[PDB]
Amino acid sequence: SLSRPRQNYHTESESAVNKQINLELYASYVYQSMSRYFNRDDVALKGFHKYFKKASEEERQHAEKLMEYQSTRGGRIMLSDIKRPENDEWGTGLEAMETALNLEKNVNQSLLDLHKTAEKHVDAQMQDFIEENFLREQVESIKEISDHITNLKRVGPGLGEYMFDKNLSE
Amino acid sequence: SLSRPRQNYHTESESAVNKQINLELYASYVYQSMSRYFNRDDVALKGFHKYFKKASEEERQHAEKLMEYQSTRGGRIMLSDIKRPENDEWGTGLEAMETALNLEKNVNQSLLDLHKTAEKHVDAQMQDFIEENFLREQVESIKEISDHITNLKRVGPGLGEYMFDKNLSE
Amino acid sequence: SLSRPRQNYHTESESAVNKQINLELYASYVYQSMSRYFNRDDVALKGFHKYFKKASEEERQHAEKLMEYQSTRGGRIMLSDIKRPENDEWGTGLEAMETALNLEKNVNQSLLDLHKTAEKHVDAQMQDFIEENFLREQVESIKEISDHITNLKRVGPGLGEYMFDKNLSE
Amino acid sequence: SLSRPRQNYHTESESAVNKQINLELYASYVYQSMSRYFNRDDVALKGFHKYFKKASEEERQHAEKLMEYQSTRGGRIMLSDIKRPENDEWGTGLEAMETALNLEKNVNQSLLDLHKTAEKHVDAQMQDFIEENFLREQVESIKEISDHITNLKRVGPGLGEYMFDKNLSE
Amino acid sequence: SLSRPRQNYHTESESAVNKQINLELYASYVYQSMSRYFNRDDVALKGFHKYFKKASEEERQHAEKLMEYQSTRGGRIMLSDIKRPENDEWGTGLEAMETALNLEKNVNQSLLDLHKTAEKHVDAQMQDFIEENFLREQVESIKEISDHITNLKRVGPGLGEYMFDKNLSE
Amino acid sequence: SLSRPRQNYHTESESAVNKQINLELYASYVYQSMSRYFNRDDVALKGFHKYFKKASEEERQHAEKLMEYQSTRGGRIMLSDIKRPENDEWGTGLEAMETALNLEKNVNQSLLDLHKTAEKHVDAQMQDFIEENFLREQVESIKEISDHITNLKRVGPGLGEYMFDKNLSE
Ligand SMILES: [Fe+2]
Ligand SMILES: [Fe+2]
Ligand SMILES: [Fe+2]
Ligand SMILES: [Fe+2]
Ligand SMILES: [Fe+2]
Ligand SMILES: [Fe+2]
Ligand SMILES: [Fe+2]
Ligand SMILES: [Fe+2]
Ligand SMILES: [Fe+2]
Ligand SMILES: [Fe+2]
Ligand SMILES: [Fe+2]
Ligand SMILES: [Fe+2]
Ligand SMILES: [Fe+2]
Ligand SMILES: [Fe+3]
Repeated sequence: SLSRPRQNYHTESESAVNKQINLELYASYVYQSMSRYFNRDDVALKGFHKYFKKASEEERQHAEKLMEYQSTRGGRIMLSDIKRPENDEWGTGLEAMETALNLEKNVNQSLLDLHKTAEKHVDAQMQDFIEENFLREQVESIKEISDHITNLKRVGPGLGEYMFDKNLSE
Repeated sequence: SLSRPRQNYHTESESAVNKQINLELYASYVYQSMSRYFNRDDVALKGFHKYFKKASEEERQHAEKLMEYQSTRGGRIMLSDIKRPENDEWGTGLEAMETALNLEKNVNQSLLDLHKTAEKHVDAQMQDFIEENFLREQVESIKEISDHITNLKRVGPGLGEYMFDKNLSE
Repeated sequence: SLSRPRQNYHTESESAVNKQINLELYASYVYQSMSRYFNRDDVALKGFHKYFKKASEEERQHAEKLMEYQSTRGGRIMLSDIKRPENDEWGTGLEAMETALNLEKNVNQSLLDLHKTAEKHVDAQMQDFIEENFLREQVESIKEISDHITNLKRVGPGLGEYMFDKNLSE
Repeated sequence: SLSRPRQNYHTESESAVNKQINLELYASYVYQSMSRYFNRDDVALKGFHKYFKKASEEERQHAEKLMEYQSTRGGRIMLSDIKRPENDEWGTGLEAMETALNLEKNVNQSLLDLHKTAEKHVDAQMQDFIEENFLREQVESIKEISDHITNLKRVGPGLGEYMFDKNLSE
Repeated sequence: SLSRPRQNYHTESESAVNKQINLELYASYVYQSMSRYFNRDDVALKGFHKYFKKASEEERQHAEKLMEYQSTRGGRIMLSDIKRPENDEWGTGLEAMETALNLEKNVNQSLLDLHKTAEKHVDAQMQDFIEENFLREQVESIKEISDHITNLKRVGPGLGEYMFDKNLSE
Repeated sequence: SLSRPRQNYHTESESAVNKQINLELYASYVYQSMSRYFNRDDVALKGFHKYFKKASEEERQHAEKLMEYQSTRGGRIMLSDIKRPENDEWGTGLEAMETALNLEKNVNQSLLDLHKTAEKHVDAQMQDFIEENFLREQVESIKEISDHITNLKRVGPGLGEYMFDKNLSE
């Protein structure tokens, strides 16, 4: 028996949503780790700390939006282990911004694949859901982090990193 | 000669819009009937009365939005009889929620087919109009009614129906 | 056996109430059709659009008042198909006001026959219900539409129609 | 050697965005010219002046939205000459509204071709961006101008044109 | 060499803080799973949904306070995989409250062991941190959950569960 | 036959006003290009972006002031192609400020020549119009840009540029 709300919602879409939930939880964990590292006494960049805290929270919210969507469509949420980040440490502000862009792009390609899944299965509603709730945000973020990387190179290490961080804080 | 505004609007889309206008007006009528049945002295469930009143109003508003859209694109509205509902009476609260779910699913499949019409004819604007104004709402409604059916089964007949109805009223 | 509330409510009155419900819903549909027609790109009279929208809504409200009354008295609402209007278009502002007057008079005569049903069966409460909630409004409406027809004749086609329509909008 | 933000953004799309930019800047210039013309001492229709001023501004805003989008995706803005309009004058209010409708339709077809480009390259983000920022507005404009042309024909020359112009002014 | 802030902070304390961070993240994930389960269409208990949402947020907050504390003392945060919960599905309200109590007791025993660690290494500040920020909250939660279980047993299944859930929603 | 308002308005002045309209439009387009260049991901100087956006808008406004003036005097606006800027990309902040100064001085010379036209033809009203609405502003912009170039040299590349851009933003 299909679940009562189930209508035009393929099993491959359902599976793919579960995968995407894990990815976003993972991304939130990476950002968490990045955030806490910048508040170490021997790193001490509170603007990077704050920027990656926000990132972490946003990723977790996106995972939760996917959880809700799964149940709304009549799919069943299947959770997996949230793997630990690749690194304990994250280097300079610039390095960590480069790390963040790579993660964002990874998550973006996963979202575009999830969109392609929905399209294949003629799931118009799921297409819209993804476009509105995920895709726009992702291209804004990629643009912003890329701007930050240009500026971190432009200011250089030492005082430059310190002044960039202050302006991240605001 | 086409109408002045007409641009990228197929006759099949135009026709399908008129069929959907009828469908939504029909659905409004069915909810009208349900609504008033629940205010009978020998039924007397004001929460269900209110819930199906709102449903009826919302289905008329969607028919009207489709009427407006037809003329905006340069289509011509063609109206047909609004058929009377299948029943005069609607049973218990649970029965009526099951009837509601079937109607919402039927309306949703028609919307999905209207979207496929728009897509076949490469009517991007129409696909967007349908996704934003119809498809989102329909999946919310399907989920809500499914929740209600679970809770009506969980409370049982009698006092349980009465208490659920109070909660619908708020 | 009779319904629990029922007292001094004849079967003929109950039947006639059902017929009146259909009539008013039909009237609402005619005014819906008129209203939309006036927002076509090749008609484009927003004052007439608004006027007939209001009319449509009012008719539906009166149908709904009769639905409620039927159940208040212990009668049973019996719905029928809502027939499609006799036309798809509606001509000039003047033509459509003439159409409206004929519809209002037809609905008035039905109301008056419904009152006579109530009087025949010595249903004083029904008579009072009909006078207060329907008859007064109908005389006012018939007068107003008559006034509009004199003015539409007085202004003439073209600019005059346009300026009448602006005043309808207000 | 792709730009840092670049992800799922075809060169075809990039170049089509540049062409659209030019087209909207052109359209803004046509509307500028029209707007000015209607404030000539020998034309003197301030409501048409204002209507085409607004249109000019909106077209420029949409060119600028496309400029911002190009850079957001990692594309590079390439500007071309903004060609001067086909005419120095613009005739009557009615003639100018006919001109405006032809311009809007032509901009709309370009937008629809831009959407087809995006679709062909499986650019889901781009599809959405065009739907929500461009396509909706364009169908509304086309309908409005079409309504204005009906009314300008209804009112006729002379006093009729003067009264329509007032109403445009508000 | 030790980190700059390091003073009176044992490696065993540092290690045990990392273990506790993992445990609280794990507990937050179990509560996440429970919370979403309760909003399934075929479960539909919004009060349990909300209760476990709040539980999940609080657990995450307590993990984050441990992260901050690790870095404040000069320790180094070490993250591990956050294991998926034991179940995908969580039964009745009553079953899930029993599950929650067993989780809270396990988290409390770990906190008490963490306090023993701090005491063995004569870390007065740590003891005070644990008492104030963790231990009080835990005994309250354990009391509250225990009260809920008594009440869930007292109301029984069906309507009783529904009414308890309303009261949780408040 | 002259236009009705025409008085003391030489054809050479009318011509020269059309040329100045084009110049200002061209200057607005140059600044628009400069503006959008500084928001590229690989340039990322939002203060410079803002500064040249304002410049672009101001130039447009001054073109439109000339447009209005032409029609006020009874002249006839004649539009020409707005040529595309000399460059696609505009170098560092300092380079672009040097570009801006040269543009400003070119536009100021044009204004001075337009004043000389008006003076030759004993057009006292025009001389004033130019002095008040154009000449004052242009010596302000020339002085401010000159100050900015001194400070861009003072601060140097890298962090200095970054900090000057922040101050531009404010
Ligand atoms: Fe995300
Ligand atoms: Fe993100
Ligand atoms: Fe609907
Ligand atoms: Fe609905
Ligand atoms: Fe009526
Ligand atoms: Fe009426
Ligand atoms: Fe446009
Ligand atoms: Fe969309
Ligand atoms: Fe437009
Ligand atoms: Fe905890
Ligand atoms: Fe807790
Ligand atoms: Fe200027
Ligand atoms: Fe200037
Ligand atoms: Fe009376």
